[PDB]
Amino acid sequence: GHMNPEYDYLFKLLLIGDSGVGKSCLLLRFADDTYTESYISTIGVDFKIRTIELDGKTIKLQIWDTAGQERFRTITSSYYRGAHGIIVVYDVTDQESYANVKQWLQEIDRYASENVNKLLVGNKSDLTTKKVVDNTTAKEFADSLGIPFLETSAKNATNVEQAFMTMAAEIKKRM
Amino acid sequence: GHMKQEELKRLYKAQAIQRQLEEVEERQRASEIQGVRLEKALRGEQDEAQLLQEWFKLVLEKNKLMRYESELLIMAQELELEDHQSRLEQKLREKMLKEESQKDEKDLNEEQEVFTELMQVIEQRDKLVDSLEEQRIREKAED
Ligand SMILES: Nc1nc2c(ncn2[C@@H]2O[C@H](COP(=O)(O)OP(=O)(O)NP(=O)(O)O)[C@@H](O)[C@H]2O)c(=O)[nH]1
Ligand SMILES: [Mg+2]
Repeated sequence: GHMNPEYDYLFKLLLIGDSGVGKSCLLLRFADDTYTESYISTIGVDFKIRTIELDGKTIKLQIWDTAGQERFRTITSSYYRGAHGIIVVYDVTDQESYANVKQWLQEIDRYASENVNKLLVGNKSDLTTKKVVDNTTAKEFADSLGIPFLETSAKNATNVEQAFMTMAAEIKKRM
Repeated sequence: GHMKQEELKRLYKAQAIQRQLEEVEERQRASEIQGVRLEKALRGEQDEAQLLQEWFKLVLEKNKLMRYESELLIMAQELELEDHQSRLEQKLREKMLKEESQKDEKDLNEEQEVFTELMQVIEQRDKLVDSLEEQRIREKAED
């Protein structure tokens, strides 16, 4: 916590999506490189900070984690407006969470800035035998929207770093 | 488990900030003493060109120590907000595990209060990020 800041850009990111899809674990894996099997539902909101490097630019990411339960929708909606980028997370083993992605996209249109960047993430790719959302259908949806799409595992860390880097590069190009 | 490790890491890092701070304030104590010894010597109570070179370095050093102390104070503040947030969260999680039947009207009032303090601490952490950013923008504009 300096007086003279050694970063070039500050990007504010937001994680949204159904409860239990792994939003908090993705943040924990990215910001702290750890992982808990405990299901500790998020109370309203929280954020962590991680600094990254992109084309010679040092970029501070402020990443907001939100409760997915509908019950918290009023509380979490205040936080959409200031986001540079919003990541919508679903669970590849959970068909209904993918189904709800259309709803989460409408929450973004209602509450976020007009030009906010968006990224679609299917989490829990480690659960091989339990996967039910074909990445073909997810990818083809994302593409019809001009949205980038990635599958991740917060548990074994696959693609987690790449997900946030991809989001940051999209913002940088825009901003 | 996961929560204990996080607490341990937080505690070690507060402790280490505190250590650096303690050393800085000691060096500030010593530099101030050297400061009056130099004044006395220049005022006539070795070589005075040499004293002046010493006085010059003391001035630079007081500035260095000041900027170091101020950086550490901000870090310590940031860490206390995080520690405060964590205890609020655990206090709230515990109240919530209490089943609703035995839940007195004063319990509901305390949940609301703990929740309010938790969101305010989070808001203080966020405004600290926004303050740093403002400062970045100003320094860039000055230079
Ligand atoms: N196998 C596997 N389990 C995961 C993965 N990510 C999260 N989980 C598990 O799924 C559960 C939900 O985690 P969590 O991150 O809390 O979900 P959430 O989206 O934050 N929920 P909420 O919105 O209520 O706070 C936890 O038991 C967690 O360990 C993953 O990549 N693989
Ligand atoms: Mg969560």
